[PDB]
Amino acid sequence: LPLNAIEPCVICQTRPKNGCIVHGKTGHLMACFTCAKKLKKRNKPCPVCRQPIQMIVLTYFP
Amino acid sequence: LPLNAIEPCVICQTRPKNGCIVHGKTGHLMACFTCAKKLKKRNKPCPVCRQPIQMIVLTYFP
Ligand SMILES: [Cl-]
Ligand SMILES: [Cl-]
Ligand SMILES: [Cl-]
Ligand SMILES: [Zn+2]
Ligand SMILES: [Zn+2]
Ligand SMILES: [Zn+2]
Ligand SMILES: [Zn+2]
Repeated sequence: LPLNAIEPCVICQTRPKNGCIVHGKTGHLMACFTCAKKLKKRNKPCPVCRQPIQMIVLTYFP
Repeated sequence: LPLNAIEPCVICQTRPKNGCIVHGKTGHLMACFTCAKKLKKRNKPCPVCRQPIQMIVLTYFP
């Protein structure tokens, strides 16, 4: 089970990990929506795998 | 912060929550990839919001 999912965004260290960086059928979830959207807007790659960012998904945990 | 992110798949109660159900620019992450992919294969809606499932994203937590 992913025990690190409850830690804050690794970029701003303030908001929760709710900005999923999607590339193909995988995603890296380590940033908040705010931070992740700035990377997409700036045409930056995924911070952990450097693949292109297809979209940011605002991720809820029901 | 999403303290329920580290609980198991609400469907199979055995695998981790790594199957993000994506609809538009939002996602609900409460199931594993295995369970979520069965819903997408059967064209079932999102279990919590009933929107159509565009894709399942295999979600990693770096
Ligand atoms: Cl945010
Ligand atoms: Cl986007
Ligand atoms: Cl899919
Ligand atoms: Zn952030
Ligand atoms: Zn990535
Ligand atoms: Zn499951
Ligand atoms: Zn949903």
